[PDB]
Amino acid sequence: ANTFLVKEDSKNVTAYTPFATPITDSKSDLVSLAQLDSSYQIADQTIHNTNLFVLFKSRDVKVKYESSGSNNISFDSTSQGEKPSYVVEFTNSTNIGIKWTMVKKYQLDVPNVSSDMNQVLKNLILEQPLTKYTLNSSLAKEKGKTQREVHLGSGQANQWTSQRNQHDLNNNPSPNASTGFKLTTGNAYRKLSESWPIYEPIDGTKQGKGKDSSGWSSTEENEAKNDAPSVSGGSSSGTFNKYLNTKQALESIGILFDDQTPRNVITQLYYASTSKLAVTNNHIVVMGNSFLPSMWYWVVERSAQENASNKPTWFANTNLDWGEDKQKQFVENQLGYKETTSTNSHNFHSKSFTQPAYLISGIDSVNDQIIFSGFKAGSVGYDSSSSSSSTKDQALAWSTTTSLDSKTGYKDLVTNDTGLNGPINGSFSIQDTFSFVVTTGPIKTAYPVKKDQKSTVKINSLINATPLNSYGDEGIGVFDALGLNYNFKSNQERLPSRTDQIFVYGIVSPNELRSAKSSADSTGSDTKVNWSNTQSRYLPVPYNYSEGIIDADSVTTFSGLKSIAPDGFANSIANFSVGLKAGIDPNPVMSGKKANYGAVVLTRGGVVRLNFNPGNDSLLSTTDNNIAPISFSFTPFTAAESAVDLTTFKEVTYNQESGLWSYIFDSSLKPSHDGKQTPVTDNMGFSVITVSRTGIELNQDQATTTLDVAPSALAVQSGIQSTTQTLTGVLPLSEEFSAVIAKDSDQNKIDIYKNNNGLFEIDTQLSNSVATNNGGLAPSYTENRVDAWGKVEFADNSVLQARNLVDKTVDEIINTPEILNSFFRFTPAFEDQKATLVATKQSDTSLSVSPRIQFLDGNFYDLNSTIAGVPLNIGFPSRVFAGFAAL
Ligand SMILES: [K+]
Repeated sequence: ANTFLVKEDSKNVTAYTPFATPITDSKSDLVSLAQLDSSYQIADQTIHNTNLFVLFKSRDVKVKYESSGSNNISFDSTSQGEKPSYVVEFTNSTNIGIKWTMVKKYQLDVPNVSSDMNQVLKNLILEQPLTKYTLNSSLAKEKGKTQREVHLGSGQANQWTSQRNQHDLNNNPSPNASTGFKLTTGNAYRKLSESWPIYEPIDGTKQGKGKDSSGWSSTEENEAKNDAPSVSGGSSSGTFNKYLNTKQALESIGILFDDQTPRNVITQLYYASTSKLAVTNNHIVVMGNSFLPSMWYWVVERSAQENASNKPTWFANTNLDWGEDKQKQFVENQLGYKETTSTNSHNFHSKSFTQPAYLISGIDSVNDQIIFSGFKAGSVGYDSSSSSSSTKDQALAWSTTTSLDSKTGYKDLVTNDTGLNGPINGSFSIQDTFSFVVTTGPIKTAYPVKKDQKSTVKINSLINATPLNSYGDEGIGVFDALGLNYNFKSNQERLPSRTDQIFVYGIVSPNELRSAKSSADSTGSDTKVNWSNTQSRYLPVPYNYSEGIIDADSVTTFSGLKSIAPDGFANSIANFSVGLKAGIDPNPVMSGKKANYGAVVLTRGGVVRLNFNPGNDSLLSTTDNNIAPISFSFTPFTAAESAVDLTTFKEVTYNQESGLWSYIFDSSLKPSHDGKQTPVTDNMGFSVITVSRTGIELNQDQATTTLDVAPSALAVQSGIQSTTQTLTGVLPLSEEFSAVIAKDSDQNKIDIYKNNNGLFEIDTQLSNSVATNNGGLAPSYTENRVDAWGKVEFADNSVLQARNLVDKTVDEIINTPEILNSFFRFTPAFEDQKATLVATKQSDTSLSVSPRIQFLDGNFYDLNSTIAGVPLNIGFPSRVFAGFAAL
């Protein structure tokens, strides 16, 4: 379509011409039209073929989780509350104008819960969501028991040197390795039926109740509410020495409320989960947002009969290729304890599920394939014992960061056994670092349950709110989180985690989508789905988003780590991803081969490129296992891109003519108030980041049918921005020009930005030109002005006699472009704007001509031009020339 769709608010979409004007009566309440009540809002939209697919979700939605029986997750059907999220297909039904009409409507039902699954769900606990205002110190949690305390007890590390071997701990040098972190202080953990609080502790090493939910409601919630009360008033607001109050930051990331109380976790998880949409020839796929963990995603068969309910597939049911199989195992071993003969000791690992949650970046389609990316949300076992048990109320988690004397090559670094089955890092003193070595047997690791616990014990599953597994407030955590563990000897090289800060991506075939649908619909037991064209990557937050890290040496940890993060987040430890988008490269490839395609996604401090081999629709690889997998490239932001508030992402578009992605950030999406309940004042304006491909791409000639270097991208805060206007929309008309529609009060105003060697700058004279449209749909045309149509001066009629063209015929002149171009002189308003003349015979002696002129979008327009079938009626002139012969 020749037009741009703009979400004007939560319900309405309006169609815009390339002249930044609305098509008259295009404005449409998609919610009303989808026959959904006014609690519903548009979450996401996409065009596929010609139709508009819209994902809708409800403010009134209520979900409950009941551990007994077995249809355990369901909607709360008393009051208003049976309000599932829908996807809708609309088609334009006029040839003139835009008249959307509904075609199909698909309901997104709650997930089936298998018996096995319900035994994990029973005791599943979830961290409160990370928020703009969450602090490094808010995240910090107190260190759990050491390796020897769990295994031996009261009985120091002199017993260690010889009792190692009888707990399967042979040659392990780290009796002082953390086994995880206390769940009795810190960010709240809650089960599916409880509700998270509006308060976050400032120092979670001291100030919150963690999972101690009873604790919270009879002591500590009272200290919070008194320290950090909501804005109502007459004003009131107190002191915030202990807790932030983030209710409004919670409202703004999609947490739902009954008055001042968040709804239950499972409800929050369902609302979040229905956030992004992608479409292929057979499927609709819906996945969650990048603010909360999603535990499931929907595959909807477009063939689905009207009033079906469509079912989500659990990710715990979705095995991915993590790159090597050992990468999968790191993750699964740390999910929870095994053998677990025990009694009620059910967690994700103990029941043979895989990683259960992701922080999804987003979701797209290229050619019947689906692309996703995301962060592994942290998940680990915790001891829920209730009697001693040394680990009681502790989470079980440890660094899995590669040892120093590992062979240096992606595969070697990745498969190295360090931390595979249990703890091993912490501090080590011979030129101090956090990582070591790896006589009569190899070094060994094992899970922090002691063998006399074996079957007394109760290890249940939790999920974090970020990509960290391990919150323990020791120094290894900071270096894990910030990509600071480095080796020696070679040209250095950096040591990966396999559990913290793991990015995941892939491309999913339609047969893959088909097993997932089948997994979701499975009778009785859990059936499973393998997605084989995926990878994983250790992707830490840049360390330059902190200050004052002590190395060469009392060590810096999460509770002392100082954030200078500029990207809108208080914290400098947790990664975040947004706005995954694919596109087809316009730059053609050798004629044997199929069109290249990529995706990009934003993370903290850089853009990630995803590279594909088309024509077999796989991740890109090279053969040498040593070089890192070539389907991922990371290019760090400069200062100006890092300055953008990532929490303000509004949308991302791709343009095929230009080969460029445009990320739109709208500051109006900032919460109303701070975590100190102060009003937020920099909520005005917007920012655009433009991402392009870099590098040598696949298949340009015989040299590049294979590659040992991954293609990359580059993001550039492009010069299009504002701290003053309220954005309606950005129309990327061409590489050389973008149009911005904004208000300074109640206006809509059009501004044109022009690209000057890679930097966009506003052009005031073009803006005034484009914006003077006199209420029509396009810029006016004035004879004496170099306006948006340039300027056209016609030759006088006496040119015919001078040039001896009177001897020619009308039809002869009319069939000679070259001659017609000599009847006018054009002056362009921008550098390569083109114009020609269209002729029309008027009589035997005479013709008329009328210019056809190129606009900022690169298209030609003339008298007969339409958009969405509606004539523009731009007033191009026409001029008669006469005195031609009839030979
Ligand atoms: K003009």
